[PDB]
Parts: sequence; C-alpha cells; structure tokens
Amino acid sequence: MKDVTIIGGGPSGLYASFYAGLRDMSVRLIDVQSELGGKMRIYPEKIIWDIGGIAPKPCHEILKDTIKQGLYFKPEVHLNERVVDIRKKAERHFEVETEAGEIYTSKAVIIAIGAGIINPKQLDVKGVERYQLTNLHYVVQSYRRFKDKDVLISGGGNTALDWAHDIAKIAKSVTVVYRKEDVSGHEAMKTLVTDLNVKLCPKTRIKYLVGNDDETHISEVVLEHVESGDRHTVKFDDVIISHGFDRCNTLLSETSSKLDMHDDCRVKGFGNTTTSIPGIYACGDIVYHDAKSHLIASAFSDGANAANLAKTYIQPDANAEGYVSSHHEVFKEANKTIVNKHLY
Amino acid sequence: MKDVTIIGGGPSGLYASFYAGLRDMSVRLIDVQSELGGKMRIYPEKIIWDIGGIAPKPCHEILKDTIKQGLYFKPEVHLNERVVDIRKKAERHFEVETEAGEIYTSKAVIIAIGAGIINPKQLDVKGVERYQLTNLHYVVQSYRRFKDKDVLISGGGNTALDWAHDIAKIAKSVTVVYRKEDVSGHEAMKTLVTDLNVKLCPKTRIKYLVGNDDETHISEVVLEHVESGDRHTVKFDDVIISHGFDRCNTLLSETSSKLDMHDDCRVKGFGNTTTSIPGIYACGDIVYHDAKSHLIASAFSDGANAANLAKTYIQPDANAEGYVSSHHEVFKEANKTIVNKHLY
Ligand SMILES: Cc1cc2nc3c(=O)[nH]c(=O)nc-3n(C[C@H](O)[C@H](O)[C@H](O)COP(=O)(O)OP(=O)(O)OC[C@H]3O[C@@H](n4cnc5c(N)ncnc54)[C@H](O)[C@@H]3O)c2cc1C
Ligand SMILES: Cc1cc2nc3c(=O)[nH]c(=O)nc-3n(C[C@H](O)[C@H](O)[C@H](O)COP(=O)(O)OP(=O)(O)OC[C@H]3O[C@@H](n4cnc5c(N)ncnc54)[C@H](O)[C@@H]3O)c2cc1C
Repeated sequence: MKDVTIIGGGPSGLYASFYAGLRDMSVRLIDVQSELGGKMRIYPEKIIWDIGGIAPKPCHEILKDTIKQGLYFKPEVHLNERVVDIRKKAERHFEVETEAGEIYTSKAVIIAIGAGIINPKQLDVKGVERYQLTNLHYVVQSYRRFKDKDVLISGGGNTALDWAHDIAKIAKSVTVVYRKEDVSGHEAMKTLVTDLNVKLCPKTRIKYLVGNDDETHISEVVLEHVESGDRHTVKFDDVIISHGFDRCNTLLSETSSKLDMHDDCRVKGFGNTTTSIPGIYACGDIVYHDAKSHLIASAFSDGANAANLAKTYIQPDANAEGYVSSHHEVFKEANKTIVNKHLY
Repeated sequence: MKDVTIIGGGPSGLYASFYAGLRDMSVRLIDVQSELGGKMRIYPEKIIWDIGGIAPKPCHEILKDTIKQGLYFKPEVHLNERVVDIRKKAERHFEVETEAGEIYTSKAVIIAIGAGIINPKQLDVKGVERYQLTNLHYVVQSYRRFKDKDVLISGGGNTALDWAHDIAKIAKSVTVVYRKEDVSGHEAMKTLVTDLNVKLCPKTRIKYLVGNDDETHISEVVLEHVESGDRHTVKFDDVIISHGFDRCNTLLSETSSKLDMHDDCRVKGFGNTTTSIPGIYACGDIVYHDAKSHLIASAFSDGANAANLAKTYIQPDANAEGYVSSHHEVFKEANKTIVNKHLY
C-alpha cells in the first residue's frame, strides 16, 4: 500500500511530493489537468520575482524546475484524473476515489487542490508571440495602470465582474466578454450594469489576440459570438483573462469525510497543515493557518510540513523533520556527477 | 525615519528585506558578519536540493542569488555590526543599538538572527579544492555512514560532543579537537569520556586539510597545538566541522524589550512571525510557530509574513499581503529587458 496519496499537482503538491520522497515515502500524485503545475499553468510567460532564491525568469521556466523537483524520486503520477471522494477506512488506511471510479489506497492523504479545478484557457495569439506580451493580464490587484484605457475582460465570474467595476472607475471603457455558464452572480452584475462605461457581451468568446509590427502588446482582439459565429475586431489597450475561482465548489463539500473548514471554504489548518482528521493534511492555497501567504513560497513550506506530519503519522517514531539535503545521503551519487561535470 | 530595521542577514532576513521592498517599505539591514548569508556561509560547497523550485547546485551559488534578491530595492545595509539592544520608544518608533554604540530608528523591527552570531571557521585545504570535497561535514544527522570509520570532529560544544558519542557507537575511532573556550558542557563530556574509542584533544586546532592525488576527499589532517605549536598529521576518513550553536545566548536575553520565548530560547511566534510585542516580528530559525520547518524554504515564507505584518503595522489600511510579482508594476521596466535580451 502506498504511503501517501497527494491530491493536486500545483507547486504545493509538487514540493510535498518531493519532500515525501526525501523522507523515503512512496508517493501517488494525482491531478485533473493534462500537465502538472496547477495555477502556474495560467501565467507561463509572466516573470516571477518573489520565489525565494530564484532570480526572475518566466513562470513556465520555473515550473519546469519545480516539476522536475517534484519527480526526483519518481512517484506514481496520475494526470487527467479528478478526485471526487476521500474516505478514511481506518488509521493509516485511506481511500481516494476519482470520477472514473478508480480507487487508490494510501496510509495518508495530502490535499493540495488550491482553489479547485484549474482549466487554463487556450489563447491564440497572432502577429506577436505570447512570451513578450505586456498588456495581457491574468489577475487584477492594482488597477491604476488602467486609467483612461480601453480594457477587455474575459469571463463573467464574480471576481471578474468585481475587477470590471473597480477598473471602470478610472478606465475609458471596459468590455466584458463571457459565456453565461459563468455564474455570473446577481449582485456583482447589478453593481456593474450601472457603470455606463461598461459594455457587457454575453455569449461571446475571444477568438484571436492580435498585435501589429513586432510589438510587445496586444493592439486589437477578434471577438466571436458563440451561437451565431459572427466576428468583429475591437482595439484594446489591455486584455484581462479571468479564470473564475470558487473555493466553495471543490470536492471538500461532498466527500465521505468532512474536514473543519475556514469560513471562506478553505480547509482549517490547526496551526499548520494539520486538519481535523488525523492522516489528512492540507498544503497550499487550500489550507488556512496564521503563517499563510498567498505565495508559491508559502506553498513550498506548506508542502514540507505536510510531508513531515504525514511521515510521523505513518511512522510515529520517525524524526519530526527530514534530513537537510546538503548532507542527505540519498543525493550523494548525483552530487558527484553534478560537481564533476558542473551540471548547473 | 526608516520603515523597518531587519536584524540578521541570513536567507530569512534577506527575503524579508526583498519582500519589504516589494511592499514599498524603506529597509535597514544589519548583520554581524562581514558578508550576507547567515548559516549558508558555513556550507558553501554543499549541493542543496530542498529549496522549492531550485535545481540542485552549490549553496554559495544559491546564496549569491538570494543575496541579490534581498538587495533588489537597495536597502540600507550594515555589515560587521552587532546589535545588542532593541527598544520600543513608542508605537511605530523603535531603537536598534549596536555594540559600537550606533543607534538606528525604525517604525518596525524584524528579528532574523537565527540561532545567534555566526562566525564561520576558515578552513585551509591543500592538495584538493574545497568545492569537490565529499567527506567534509558541517552537520551530523544520520551517522550510519561513519560505521568503522576514523572520524575527526572539530569543536567542543555540547552538540559536537553529542555527535561524537553517537558516532562513537559504530565508528572505528573518533577524535575531537577543540579549544576549551568551547563550553564544553559537563554532562556531554562525562558521557563521552567513557567512550574508549574516543580521543579528546583539547587546546588543538585544525591547521591543514590535506588530500592526495586529485581525489574528492580529505585523506589526512594536520593538527596543531594552540599553545606549544607542535604539529602532527593524522589520517581520517571523515572530517566534521561543528560551529557551536546556542539559541540561549543571543541578545534576546538582555535587550530593553523581552518577547515571550519558547522553552528552547526561540522567540514565541503567535501563530506566525507575530511576537508578544506589536511592531516586532521574528522570522526564520529564531521564531517558533506550528508551521515551522528548519529549512530555507520556511525561512523564506517567514520573511514574507514578517514583511506583511510589519507593513500593516506601520500602515493599518494597507493590503494584508503584497502584490504577486508576476503582475507587480515595480518589475515591469526590468521585465522588458529580461525578456528582450533573454537574461535568464
Ligand atoms: C494569475 C496569477 C498570478 C500569480 N503570480 C504569483 C507570483 O508572481 N508569485 C507567487 O508566489 N504566487 C503567484 N500566484 C499564486 C500561485 O499561483 C499560487 O499561490 C500557487 O499556485 C498555489 O499552489 P497550490 O499547489 O497550493 O494550488 P494550485 O496551483 O491551484 O494547484 C492545484 C492543482 O490541483 C488540481 N486539482 C484540484 N482539484 C482537484 C480534484 N478534485 N482532483 C484532482 N485534481 C485536482 C488543480 O487543477 C490544480 O492543478 C499567482 C496566482 C495567479 C492566479
Ligand atoms: C551545516 C548546515 C546544513 C544545512 N543544510 C540545509 C539544506 O540543505 N536545506 C535547507 O533548507 N536548510 C539547511 N540548513 C538550515 C539553514 O541554513 C537555516 O534554516 C537558515 O540558514 C536559517 O535562516 P535564518 O535567516 O533564519 O538564520 P541564519 O542563517 O542563522 O541567519 C542569522 C544571521 O543573523 C546574524 N546575526 C545574528 N545575530 C545577530 C546580532 N545580535 N546582531 C547582528 N547580527 C546578527 C547571524 O550572524 C547570521 O548571519 C542547514 C544548516 C546548517 C548549519
């Protein structure tokens, strides 16, 4: 029987996988996406600066390193598989069941599902290459940059509609294209509908992202009606791609085992990655504890803690923490080649 | 007046410096060593694997990246300076005083002192280069590798004497060279003295670390008596350099402001980097909270949390957390050059 099943292949699940391997635990890693990376697959061309010890470079580049790390010890990896239920048969005996009916057994379970299912939108860029785009946004925090700008927002989820309203306060115009399979959320919509500089475009998708010359920005967007198929090209200064996150619609609402939940539908972490059920640990954006940050850095330190607690759960007399890698015997064979051949 | 004074230039203080800069805070960074890096300056040639997202490479290489990160926003850096006192004159008004009598003012204080003063021993290696040594150890956790080995340990601190005893259980012989300025600790010494395969060498230092041929290991060590100056060369299979850490002998025992302390002389973190005094935050190995790991990864996530809490302390209406770097406006000018010139 596998030592631990890890649900979620984002940076938190990946590091948890690595550190569980560092602690000599057999690992099963499950993720619904066709590739590992979680939310990081949303913003591949973006330059990341705030990961500890990592000089700024594209997210997809850092992701490649993070994935490699998660797979050093070669865990049992299951992609394109969606967990729907978690069960505790007994102590050191858990069942993890997918929507396809597959049932996986483990002595422990690590939940690293972030905010739920990630399904990145496939953007088709013409004229420019995506890796050099500047006016393409996947999240809105500061919106002062959008002053007097013609802004496009894709997605009609509550968060996207909130962004639209805030941006509308100073933007020249805001256009929201979406499909109404998006929530869309009555209150967020009611607020937005009286922003008279906002155009709502239901049943509409982004077909093409177009930029001229060489340029490093999108200058115009080809929009397409989902039903009629009619297209028209509109110029924008900024394009914002929302994804629609709802932490309240994960499996944790309808599994066969209910962890205590934070009021925002995050798993209640008891000081750390410990949950209300012994043997189950939550790491990353899904868990709440006082030391949390919404950062990849925090996802990593959570992963370590989840692996440690899972290790001591399976084997109580084991060390509380893992051996530091600098003096860990498992890396020595590789270290000599790395040093001798200067593989860094 | 400076926003925050950060005491300690290890990975935790460095990231805290970076993230404080990310949150648009003015920073003063103080460390007693002649160079930044903290404990990482102890094991520069060692290959590190367990930092999130970072492929294995020498510690000094990762340190260079970590230092660069800590200094992006160009804080006020004070090296070769030892803090001896911390004072809270009023809310958003702190005094940080060094042994030389210098007094620095800040609206907040971040304590990142690890286990206390770090003063790396200068090893002189002959025959081989340090970067390829394998049998050189700076910490002992697993000691099974020392079975039937002739082992040398430098340092007579309690921890080093504990290592010596454990190793003596399976080693062919253990030699402990030290100066008695080291504790040495009565009980640890009393335990060790009846290990009849252990040779105690007081008033003795390591002069030379010698390896033959090209080789990737130390084959023999030149020892020197501190008083007489007499030398003799002894062959060893492994060399262990202890440093002597005592968390109970930091400034936190005799400042003008007492944080609540964990029973192991670590600062009591209230769920995170929060201490018993508003405006003072502890990040890294110095602080205890339930989400802690003794890892660089945890030092980083602590640093972020300490910067955030310090930010909201100085400016209560500010956002709880900082803007993700991927969409942070402060990095955009640099991002275009990084992308255009492929500087990664
Ligand atoms: C646009 C954007 C920009 C960001 N920029 C930065 C930045 O610059 N620096 C930084 O530190 N952080 C940044 N972040 C945050 C960072 O991406 C997250 O903190 C991090 O991805 C969280 O890692 P995680 O593993 O905990 O969750 P996730 O990354 O969300 O991983 C969850 C994975 O588990 C999968 N999954 C979920 N549910 C189930 C199920 N029931 N069955 C199977 N599989 C499943 C999901 O599909 C997903 O792949 C950014 C976030 C976004 C959205
Ligand atoms: C030999 C060894 C191997 C390790 N290997 C790994 C590994 O492979 N992976 C990993 O993740 N971790 C590893 N670690 C642990 C890692 O080094 C620590 O977790 C990390 O350095 C802690 O960072 P810090 O900033 O909190 O403390 P520190 O690194 O100790 O930084 C403290 C700094 O503040 C300075 N300072 C202290 N006090 C005062 C004062 N009163 N005034 C002024 N200045 C001051 C100190 O001199 C020091 O420079 C290892 C530790 C050691 C000793």
